[PDB]
Amino acid sequence: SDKLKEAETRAEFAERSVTKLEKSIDDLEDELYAQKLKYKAISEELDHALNDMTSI
Amino acid sequence: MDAIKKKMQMLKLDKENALDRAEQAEADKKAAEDRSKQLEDELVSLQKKLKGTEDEL
Repeated sequence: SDKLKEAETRAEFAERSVTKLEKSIDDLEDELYAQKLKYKAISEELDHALNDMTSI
Repeated sequence: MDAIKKKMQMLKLDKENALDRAEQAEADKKAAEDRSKQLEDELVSLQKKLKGTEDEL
């Protein structure tokens, strides 16, 4: 019974670590996706300005 | 990127060239009305002589 309690404690520790890392990954994931959205926006717009060079 | 920089330069230079061209064209305009006015002057004088010549003839 004592060994079962120790193993259960360690398993619960690991599982809480799992959940916390998953939440951190979620936050990072959202930030990276928004970053790339605005990156592609600014890149397209620099290209549009270059198109302006073509129109000139 | 850098091309847009060249753009700043070429667009400004072309704008200043256009400004100078407009100023020179206006100056030549004014000079041309000056010459038109002087030509009118001698034409009027010679016509005023011509009238009396017509009468005496």
